[PDB]
Amino acid sequence: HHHHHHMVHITLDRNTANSWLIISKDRRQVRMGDTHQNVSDNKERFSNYPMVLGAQRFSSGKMYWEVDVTQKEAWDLGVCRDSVQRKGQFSLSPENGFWTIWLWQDSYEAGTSPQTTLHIQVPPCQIGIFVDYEAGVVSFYNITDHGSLIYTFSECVFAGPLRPFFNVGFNYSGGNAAPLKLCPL
Ligand SMILES: COC(=O)[C@@H]1C[C@@H](O)CN1C(=O)c1ccco1
Repeated sequence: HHHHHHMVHITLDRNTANSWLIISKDRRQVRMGDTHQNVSDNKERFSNYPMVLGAQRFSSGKMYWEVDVTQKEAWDLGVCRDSVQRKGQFSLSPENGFWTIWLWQDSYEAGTSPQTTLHIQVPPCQIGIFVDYEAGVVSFYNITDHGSLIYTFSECVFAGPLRPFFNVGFNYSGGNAAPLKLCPL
């Protein structure tokens, strides 16, 4: 792809994080802690899952960023509406305001309803995410495999400002402690 020139500098919003997450000083990395991280509760925090939003809000234009997923067993990545539900149980779908892909149990899937199987020959260590607000497109790229396309959501109905979306996943296995990292431009 040739989307690299739309690169944006994403930082994580500490106030939206699940209370078990640990965000680095530079706000560019996030991992699952082994306990509650001693923060107060607020209406922004994702309560049920290890999720956090980017600070940046997008309502126009073309945006591109990259995320490092090295050695993780499970994660979700993409964008979501600013007004997504924070509390309780929900599914990641465009009807609920999410445009996402994930890794789970050794398979990659796009967060459609129902979910769509992805076809990845080279397990990615870094993911590229491209949003074209006006066109209604969210695309995912395999940086490890020379930028090959993973998935395109088209005909997106954003219906609001968008935020970068992250889920570091649970670590029930002891094999999913590694962080998500925003990669340098
Ligand atoms: C890009 O490849 C990966 O991230 C793979 C996917 C999954 O099989 C876990 N994994 C590891 O490499 C890993 C987990 C713990 C130590 O290494």
